[PDB]
Amino acid sequence: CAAPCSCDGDRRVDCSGKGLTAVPEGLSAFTQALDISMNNITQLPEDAFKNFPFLEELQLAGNDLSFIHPKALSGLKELKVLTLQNNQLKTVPSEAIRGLSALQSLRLDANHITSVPEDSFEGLVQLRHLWLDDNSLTEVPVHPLSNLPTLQALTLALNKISSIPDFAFTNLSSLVVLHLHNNKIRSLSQHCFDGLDNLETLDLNYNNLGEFPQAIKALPSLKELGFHSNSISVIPDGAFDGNPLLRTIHLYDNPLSFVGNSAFHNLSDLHSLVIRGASMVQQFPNLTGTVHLESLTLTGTKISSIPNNLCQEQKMLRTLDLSYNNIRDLPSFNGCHALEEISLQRNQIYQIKEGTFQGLISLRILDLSRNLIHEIHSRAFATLGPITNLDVSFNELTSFPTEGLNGLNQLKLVGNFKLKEALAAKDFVNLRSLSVPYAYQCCAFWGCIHCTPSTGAFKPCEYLLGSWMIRLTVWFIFLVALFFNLLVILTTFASCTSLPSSKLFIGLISVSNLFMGIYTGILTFLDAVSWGRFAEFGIWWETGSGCKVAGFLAVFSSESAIFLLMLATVERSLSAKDIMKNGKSNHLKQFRVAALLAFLGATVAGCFPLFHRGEYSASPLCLPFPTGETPSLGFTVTLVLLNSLAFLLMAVIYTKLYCNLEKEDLSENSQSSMIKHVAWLIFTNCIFFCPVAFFSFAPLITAISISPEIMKSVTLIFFPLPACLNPVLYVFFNPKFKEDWKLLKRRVTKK
Amino acid sequence: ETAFVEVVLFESSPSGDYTTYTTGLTGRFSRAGATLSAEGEIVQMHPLGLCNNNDEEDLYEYGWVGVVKLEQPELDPKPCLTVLGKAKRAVQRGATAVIFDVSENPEAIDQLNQGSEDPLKRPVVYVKGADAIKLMNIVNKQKVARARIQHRPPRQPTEYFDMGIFLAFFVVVSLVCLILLVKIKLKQRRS
Amino acid sequence: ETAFVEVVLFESSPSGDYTTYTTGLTGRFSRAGATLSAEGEIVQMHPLGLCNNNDEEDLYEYGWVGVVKLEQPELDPKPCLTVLGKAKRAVQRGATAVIFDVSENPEAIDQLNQGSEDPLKRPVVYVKGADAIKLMNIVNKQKVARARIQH
Amino acid sequence: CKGCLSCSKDNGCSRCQQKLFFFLRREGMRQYGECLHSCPSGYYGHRAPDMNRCARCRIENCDSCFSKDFCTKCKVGFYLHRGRCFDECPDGFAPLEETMECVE
Ligand SMILES: *[C@@H]1O[C@H](CO)[C@@H](O)[C@H](O)[C@H]1NC(C)=O
Ligand SMILES: *[C@@H]1O[C@H](CO)[C@@H](O)[C@H](O)[C@H]1NC(C)=O
Ligand SMILES: *[C@@H]1O[C@H](CO)[C@@H](O)[C@H](O)[C@H]1NC(C)=O
Ligand SMILES: *[C@@H]1O[C@H](CO)[C@@H](O)[C@H](O)[C@H]1NC(C)=O
Repeated sequence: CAAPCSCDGDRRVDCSGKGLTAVPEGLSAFTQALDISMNNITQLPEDAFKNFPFLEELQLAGNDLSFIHPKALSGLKELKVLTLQNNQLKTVPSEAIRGLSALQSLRLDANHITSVPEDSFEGLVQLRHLWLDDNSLTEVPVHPLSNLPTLQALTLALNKISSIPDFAFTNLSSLVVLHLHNNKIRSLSQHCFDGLDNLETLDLNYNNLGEFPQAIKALPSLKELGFHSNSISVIPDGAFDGNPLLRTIHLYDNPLSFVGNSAFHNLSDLHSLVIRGASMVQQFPNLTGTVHLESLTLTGTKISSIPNNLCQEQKMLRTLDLSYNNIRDLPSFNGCHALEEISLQRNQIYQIKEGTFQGLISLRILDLSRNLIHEIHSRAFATLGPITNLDVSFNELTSFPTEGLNGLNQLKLVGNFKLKEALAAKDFVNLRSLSVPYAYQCCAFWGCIHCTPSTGAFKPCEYLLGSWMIRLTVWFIFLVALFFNLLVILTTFASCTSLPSSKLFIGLISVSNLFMGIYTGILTFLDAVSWGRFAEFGIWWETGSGCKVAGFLAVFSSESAIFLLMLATVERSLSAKDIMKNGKSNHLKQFRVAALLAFLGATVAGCFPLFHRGEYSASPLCLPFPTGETPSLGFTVTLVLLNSLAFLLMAVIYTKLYCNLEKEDLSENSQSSMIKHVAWLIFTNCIFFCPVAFFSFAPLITAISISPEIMKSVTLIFFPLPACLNPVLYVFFNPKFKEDWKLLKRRVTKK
Repeated sequence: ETAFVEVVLFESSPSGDYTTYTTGLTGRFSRAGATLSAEGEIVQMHPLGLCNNNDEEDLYEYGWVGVVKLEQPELDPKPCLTVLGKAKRAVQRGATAVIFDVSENPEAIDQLNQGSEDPLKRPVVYVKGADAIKLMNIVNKQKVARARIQHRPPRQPTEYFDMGIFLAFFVVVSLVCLILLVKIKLKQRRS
Repeated sequence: ETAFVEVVLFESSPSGDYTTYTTGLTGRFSRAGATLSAEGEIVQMHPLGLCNNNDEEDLYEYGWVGVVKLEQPELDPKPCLTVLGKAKRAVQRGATAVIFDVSENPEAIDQLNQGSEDPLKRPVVYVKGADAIKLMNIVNKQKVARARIQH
Repeated sequence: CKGCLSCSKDNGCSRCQQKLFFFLRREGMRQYGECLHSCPSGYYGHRAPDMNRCARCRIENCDSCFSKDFCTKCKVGFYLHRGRCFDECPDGFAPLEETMECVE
C-alpha cells in the first residue's frame, strides 16, 4: 500500500485525485480493483499494467487520456470491468482491448469518439454491458457490434446518429436494453430491429421521427417503449400488434393529430394511457382487452360519448381524465369501484342524473367546472364516499343539492351567477375551503372556513350601515336635509315674482340636494328593514333595480349640485363685473338654459353606469366609488378628475373676483350677503369633497392601505354631509331668507 | 379560549405524493397551558404510562401531539400524578401539545383551569362530548394521523375602528354644537 | 401579515427527557399561501430538487417544513418551474410549510405576492437579511431542528 | 465545489461541468449538489444535453444498475438473469455460486 495510493485489506487500491501522470508502482501483486480516476495520466505507455496479473476492475475516468499503446493492456486476462469515460479518446482503441478475453463491462462515454474501426471489439466474447453515449458518432457501428453476440445492455444516446440501416442489430440476440435518446434519428428501416427477440426496453426520446416506427413489430418481448418529444403525428391501427407485453408507452410532447381507433386494443399489460392534443379523434378508443389500465387521459379531442362498458372493462382504473372534449351525456359509472379522481372540466355536460355517480365508493376528487350544467338531481351525490374536492364552478346552476356532502373539504361554485339561493351551513360539517358566486352566501358559514370572496366591510352580513353611531348620524343627516330642503324650496319658489339668477340658483341647488336626501332616506329605510338580516336582502338588492335607482339618484344629485355651483359662481362673477360694467345684467334666459344643460349632463352622467354591467353592483351602497375594479376605477377617476377640475376652476374664479373686489365695496351693498353665502357654500363643498376623492385615489397608490370599514364609514358620513349642510347656511345666515319667510307667512295668512 | 383541532390522514401514493383528509374538531384551551398553536404527529397514550419514571421505554421524537383519555376516579382511588403533573411529564417527554379527553372525568376541567402560577409553554387542550368520542375513534381506528391545533385569535380587532367611529360621531356632534352656539351668539348680537 | 418563525433544537438526555433551545426569526406571509400557523421538522431542499417528477427517491413523512434558498436568476437562465410551482410541488410532497430564502432573488417576493387565484392550503413564508443567514447557518450547522411558524 | 461551474456555500454546486453528473446528496437535514464522474452505488447516470443527473435504481433488489430497469449486480442471495434479481434461477437455468449469477 505504497503512498500516495490509499489501500485497504480487500486488495482494492484507490488513487483518485492524486495528480499522478503515470500508473502507480510498488502496489501489491494481488490487487483486484485499481482506481486511478481523476488523475492526470495523458498517455498509457506500453506494458504499463504488467505488474497486476490478478486485476479485475480498472477505472480511468477523468484522466484526459488521449493515446493508449496497443500493448498497454497486455496480460490483463482476468479484467472484468474497464471504464474509460470522460477522456480525450477520439477512436475506439480496438488494438489495445483485443486481449481482454474476459471483459464484461466497458465504458467509453463522454469521449470524442467519431469513428469505430470495422475490426473493433474483436475477442470481447464475454462482453455484457457497453457504454457509447455522449460521443460524436454519426452512424451505428453495425460490423463492430456484430462481434458481440453476448451483449445484453447497449447505450448510444446523445450522439449524432441520423438513421438506422436494415439489420443493424441482426446479431445481439441476447440484447435486453437499448438506449438511443437525444439523437437525430429521423428514418428507421423496416427491418432495422430484426434479431432483437429478447429486447425489453427501447429508448427513442428526443429524436426527429416523423412517421411511426413500423419496425418495432419485430420485438416480441418489448415492455417499455418511449418516443416522447418526437415529431410523430399519426399512430395507425395495429401499430403495437407485435408487442403484446407492453407496459408503458411514452408519447407525450408530440404533435399528435390522429390516433387509430384500434391502436391500443388488447395490450393486456398496459398500465397507463395518456394522449393529449389528438384533435382529429372523434370516437372513444377501442380498449377491449386492455383490462390493466390504472389511469386514462384523453384531452383536447373531439370525443362526444363515453362507452357504457368502460367501468366493466377497466376494473383497476384509478384516475380518469377526459377534459377538453365534446362530451354531452355521461354514462353510468357503476362498477368503477377503484376510481379515485375524475376530471371532466371544459366539456358540454348539461345535466347530472341520479344514477350518474352511483357506486363510486372510492371517489375522492371530482371536477365538473366550465360545463353547461343547468340541473343537478337532489340525490346525485347520495352514494359518494370520502369525496373531498368538488368543483362545479362556471356553470348554469340554479340550485345545489346537499345530501351526502358532509364529507367535503373543498367546494367551488364561483361563476354560477344564476345561483341566488343561500347554501345551508348544516350540511357541510367538514368543509374547510369554499368559493361562491356572491359573498353574501358566505355569511352563514362564518362563525365569527377560508371562503371566497371575503365578506368585507363593503359587503356586510348583519347590518348595512354598521355601527350605531354611523346609523344615528346618517338618520340625522337624512331628516335634516329633507326638512330643510323642503323649507328652502317652498320659500324660494312660493313667491310669484321675478326670480334673480342668485335666488333661482340657490333654489336649484336645493332641489338638486333633495335627491341626495332621498338617497340617504332610501339607505336608512333599507338598513332598518334589513336590520341584522342583511345577508338575505343583499343579493336581491344589488342585482335588482333598486341599487341601480339609488346609485343613479346619488350620482345625479352630486353632479348636478357641482355643476350648479359652477354656474352659480360664474354668474356671480359676471354680475360683479356687470355691476360697474353696464349696471344691468340680461342673461336670465341664457342662465336658465345653461342650468337645464347642466341638469341634463348630470342625468346622462348618472345614466352612464346603467349601460355598463356591474358598475353599480360593487357595493350595496350603490356608489361607483369602488373597493377596486378595472372599469369602475376608470369611471370614478374620470368623474373625480372632472370634479376636481371644476373645483379648481371655481376657486380661481373666486380668487380673481376677490382680487378685483374693493374692500370698501362690501360695506352696505346687498350682493355682499349673497357673495358671502356663495363663498361659504363653495368652502364647505370643496372641503367635504376631499376625503372621497383621496380614498378613490388611494388604490392607485400601493404604498398606502386602508381597511374597508374606514372608507365605508367616511363615505357614509361625508358624501351626503354637504347635503344637510348646504341649506343650513342659507336658512340661518342669509338675511334675505328672513324677508322671504315673512312674505311667505303673509301669503299663508292671507290665504 | 376556543381551540380548533384538525386531524389529518395521510395516504402515500406510489408516485411519492401525499393525499390528505382533514376532520374538524373543537376543544378549549385550558388555563394550565399557553394559548398558542401546535402541530405534530398524534400519539395515543395511556394515563398510567406517565406513572413510570423509566423513560427509556418511551423515547419518542420531539414534537408529538399527545392524546390522553381519562377515566372514572372510582377505579383510580389514588392517582399517583395529578392531571397537571401528567401534562408536565408529557411535555417533558417532548410533546408539543397535550389533548385531554375529560368526558369521563369532568373534574379535570376545573383541575386544569384552577388558579395556578405555573403555566406550561406548550398548549394544553381538553375536549369532551361527541368531539372527544370522534377524536378517540380516529386515533384508535386510523394508524397514523397529524393534529393541527390552531389558536384562532378572537373576533376581528374592531378596537381602533370603533375608536375612529366614535371620533367621527364626536366630530359631528361638536360641529352641530358649534353651529348652534354660533347661531345663538349671532342672534344675541343682532338683538 | 408578518410571520414569527421559531427554531427549536433537541438533545435527548439519557434519562429520556428533552431540553430545548429556541431561536427567533422574522418572515412575511406570502400571498401564495394561507396565513395559518404551521410546525414541523426543518428539511432543506435544493431548488433543483423540486424539478424531478420521480418522487420515489425522497418519500418524506408528512409535516416537514421545507427550507429552499433561491439562487440568483442569471445562474438559472431557464427554470423548470416558477417559485409558486416549486412551493406547490413541495406541498404535494407532504410539506406542511415552505420557507424561501430570497436574499439572492429579490424578485421572488414579486412573483409570490403577485395576484394568484389559486392560493395554497399551507403557509408560504419568505425571509431575507440577517434572519435568512441565521436560519441558513442553523440549517447547515445543527443536525436536526424544528420550526414553529406563528401568526 | 469540486468540478463545479457555479457554487454556493448553502446549496453546494448548482451547475456541474459539461460532461459530469449532478447528484443531490442528502446529509440528514442538509441537502446540496455534487458533481461526480460516475453515479454512486444505487444510481444510474442519465446523459442529457442540458445537464446529466443521477437517478435512483428503481429496480428492486439491486445494488448497481445500468439503467432504470436493468441491474448489473444484486445483493447477496440473489441471482443475475437478464438484468433481473431472482432468489432462484428459473427453469432451464442453473445457479452459479462462485460469482453469484444464473448460468446455463
Ligand atoms: C497533466 O500533464 C500535462 C502533460 O505533462 C501537463 O501539461 C498538465 O499541466 C498536467 N495537468 C495537471 C497537473 O493538472
Ligand atoms: C450475425 O447474423 C448474420 C445473419 O444471420 C449471420 O450470418 C452472422 O454469422 C451472425 N454473426 C455472428 C457473429 O453471430
Ligand atoms: C374493437 O376491438 C375488438 C377486439 O379486437 C374487435 O372485435 C371489434 O371489431 C373492434 N371494434 C371496432 C368498432 O373497431
Ligand atoms: C388478443 O390477442 C390474442 C392472441 O394473442 C387473442 O386471443 C385475443 O382475442 C386478442 N384480444 C383482443 C381484445 O383483441
